[PDB]
Amino acid sequence: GVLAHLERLETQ
Amino acid sequence: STKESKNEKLKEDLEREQRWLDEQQQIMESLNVLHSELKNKSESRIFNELKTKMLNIKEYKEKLLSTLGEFLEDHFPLPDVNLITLHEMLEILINRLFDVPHDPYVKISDSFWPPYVELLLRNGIALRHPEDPTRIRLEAFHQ
Amino acid sequence: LEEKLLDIRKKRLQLKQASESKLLEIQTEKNKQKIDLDSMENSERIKIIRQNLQMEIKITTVIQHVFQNLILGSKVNWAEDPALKEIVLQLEKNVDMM
Amino acid sequence: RPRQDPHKAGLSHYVKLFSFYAKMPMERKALEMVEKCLDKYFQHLCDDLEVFAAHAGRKTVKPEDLELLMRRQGLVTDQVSLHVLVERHLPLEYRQLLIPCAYSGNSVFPAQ
Amino acid sequence: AEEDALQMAVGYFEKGPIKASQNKDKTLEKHLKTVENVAWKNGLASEEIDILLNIALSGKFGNAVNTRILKCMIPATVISEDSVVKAVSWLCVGKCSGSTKVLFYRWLVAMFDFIDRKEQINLLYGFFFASLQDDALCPYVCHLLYLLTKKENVKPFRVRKLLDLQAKMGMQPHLQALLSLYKFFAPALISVSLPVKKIYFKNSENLWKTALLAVKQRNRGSVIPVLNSSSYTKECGKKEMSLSDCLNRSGSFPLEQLQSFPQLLQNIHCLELPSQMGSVLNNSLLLHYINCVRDEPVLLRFYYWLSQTLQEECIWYKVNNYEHGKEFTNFLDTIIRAECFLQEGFYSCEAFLYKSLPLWDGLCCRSQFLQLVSWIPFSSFSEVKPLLFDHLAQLFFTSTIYFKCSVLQSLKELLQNWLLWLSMDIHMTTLGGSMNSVSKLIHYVGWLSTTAMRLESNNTFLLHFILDFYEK
Amino acid sequence: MALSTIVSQRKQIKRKAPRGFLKRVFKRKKPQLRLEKSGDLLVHLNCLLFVHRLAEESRTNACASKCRVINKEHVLAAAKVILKKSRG
Repeated sequence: GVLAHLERLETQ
Repeated sequence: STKESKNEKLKEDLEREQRWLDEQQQIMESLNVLHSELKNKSESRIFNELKTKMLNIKEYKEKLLSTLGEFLEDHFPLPDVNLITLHEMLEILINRLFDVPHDPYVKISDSFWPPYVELLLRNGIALRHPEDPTRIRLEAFHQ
Repeated sequence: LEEKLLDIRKKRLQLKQASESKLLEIQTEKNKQKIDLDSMENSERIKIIRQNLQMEIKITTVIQHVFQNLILGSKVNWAEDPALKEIVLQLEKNVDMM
Repeated sequence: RPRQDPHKAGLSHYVKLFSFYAKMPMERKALEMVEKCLDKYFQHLCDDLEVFAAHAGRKTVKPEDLELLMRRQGLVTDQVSLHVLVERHLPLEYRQLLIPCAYSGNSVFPAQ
Repeated sequence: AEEDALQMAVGYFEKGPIKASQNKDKTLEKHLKTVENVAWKNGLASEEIDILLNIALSGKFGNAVNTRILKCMIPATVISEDSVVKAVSWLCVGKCSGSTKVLFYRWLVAMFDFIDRKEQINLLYGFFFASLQDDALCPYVCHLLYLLTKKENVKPFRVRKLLDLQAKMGMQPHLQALLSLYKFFAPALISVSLPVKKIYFKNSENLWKTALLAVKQRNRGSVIPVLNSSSYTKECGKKEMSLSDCLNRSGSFPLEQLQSFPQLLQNIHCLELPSQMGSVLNNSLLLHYINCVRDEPVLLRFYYWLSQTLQEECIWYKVNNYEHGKEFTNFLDTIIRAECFLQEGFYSCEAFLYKSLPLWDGLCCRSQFLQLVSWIPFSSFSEVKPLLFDHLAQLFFTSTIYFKCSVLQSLKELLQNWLLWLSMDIHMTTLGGSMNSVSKLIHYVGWLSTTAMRLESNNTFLLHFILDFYEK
Repeated sequence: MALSTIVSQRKQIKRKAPRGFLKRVFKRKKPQLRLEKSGDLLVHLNCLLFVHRLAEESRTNACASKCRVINKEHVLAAAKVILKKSRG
């Protein structure tokens, strides 16, 4: 989803 | 990248929603058909039903008892002090079980010769008293 | 994709809204039909026939089991005689559901 | 390559029955003890059966001799007969051979 | 070809044994060879099954000949029920030996599903249950009863029989399985707690495994409670039988029989509710039922259970327990997947949001939390503002840009859900007081967007989400 | 569990009796006599009763002598009375 993608972009 | 992820999720959700819509349409159609069928369709009748039920039960019990008597007569004749038949012993056991519910044990007599008692004990019809084997009872099949 | 999903969800919501009231009225009608017939319980002739029904059911069950055990222990071939086959096939079935 | 003599193979059944009836953990040193007690009991049983058959006046061993022995042992009485113990402790395949039963037109087996 | 030879062989089987001409015994052995060959290549028909079974179980050809007839019994077609009835009668005669009885029982267990009718087989439950006295046939008969057992067959005297058998023999797996089944069918008579799934019935491949595969290739062409029936306290204290079952009325539908969609369609109006409502959370057939129920006791039970579970399983509320971790995330994912269906949200989630929001940091379960925020029932903006939106803005104005994009997506989804639920009410507070709430929400999110654009120094990554919201 | 200690059998072995072993024992002990058709079954029953008596006596002797595991002296003292009681 979009929220999981934002999360994985935040982790990096 | 975010737009690609959004499109993928949208396609997946579209497929899932389509399947759910199909299933819900089926359920609604079935429920409407059932409601229509149900909408399309006095102690005297209750008493008549109870009476015919009792009559059927009595007829079945009478037929079964007659058949059991015929079987016990043609298969187990009088054996050659005198000994009574197995039918009399079974009737005595049933009477003692039904009249006295808390004390259905019967003391073994000379008329009850070891063959028939052993047959009844082996076929699970009768049971010895846990404390003295001289008293036997009938198995409570209705309970 | 969103244009399609909107109409799909709208149709789903309409179906849910209809089925809710449909099932509600069905359930309330069934309960109204069941409770009065359950709580009628007239004591003019039913309280005397119910005990007779119970006693006959118990006696018939006992006789059924006794006959089954006797036929089992007698060591006889019942499949050859159809008259006894009908009995041994009718013995196992229940009595109250007749 | 296991090797088991028939004596131990026969006694293992009663040893396992003892272990099951004990309902308690048992040391391994008691197995040979139980086996020796079983051997002594079998010897005494054979001697008692021999002397009872000799006193009876016949060379063969009949069930009445074993009934008399069990009565002297305190296990069998007039009220609690051998049939009760057979029904309590033995399966159906042995009860069909020991206790007489009638069926199918007063046909009694065994003949008693 | 050889089919006439097969007919002659079965006719000779019908004649009987031979006394003097023992070379005709080798001729019938050649006949058995032909029967084995035809049973291996294509099988046997249904017309000779009854005859061969009756001949094998009659006891005229000896054990050495009857031992292989059951082995070569390959049901290429469906098996009739009268043949099995005659076989059971021949077993009840008593002329057979032990090995042939064991073989017949193993064959009946292996070829159980190949029979067309199974009601007259269940009508002979007593003859199968009575054979449990023999210690040689105990496991196979137990395995057969484990398949032939129904609800009308469990009776107290059979329970006592099983109890005395267990007392005489001990802990046997083939008995433990049957006792567990009897407890499942009658919990008010037997109490059993089995320890562990271990192998109870032996999975010994039968002699017809190469024949099983042949007939298959021929026929080619815990946080959440467990699912259990209602508590046995229903009709616990009863003096007499009710008037309903005396007249054989509808009643109800069992829960274990509900396994497919048509079974739910046929019995949607009458269903058995579980003992614990939480088990409904992971069952689609029960979700379809609770989609349109609107009952007060069920809602109260589900609310209490879900509220207690969310309160005890949280990571930052009322306890410092990070040991849960992915378990809470999976539970929230299941809740979100369930509330996407039913097109509405639960009140327990709203209460948990109102309780645990001031203590949230914004990084633990951002995705699941913000997805749960989207499923908030429609209410006035002035009442729902101080409980949710104040804390949301306080966490929004001091976080990173990804948190801003996430809360913008969540607000867009919330607005979409509110509009979807409001669009259906006009077809049925008036609309004048309802449009003011969404107007205030739009103005609030516009103020948020303006302040965020001023803070983040005009980043296009946020303007994209702002324009995505204004598109809707 | 140590190899010296054996836990009680939760499940009992099949109730089949070793008739051949009893026949061979009775033949090798007293070959001059002949046993009847089913005397071995009565011998097996007597052995079962003897083993039950010995088991209960050893159990009570072990539980009364401050022991949770049956030892050698317990079954020894039990046999010293059971063997004398079993003869007659």
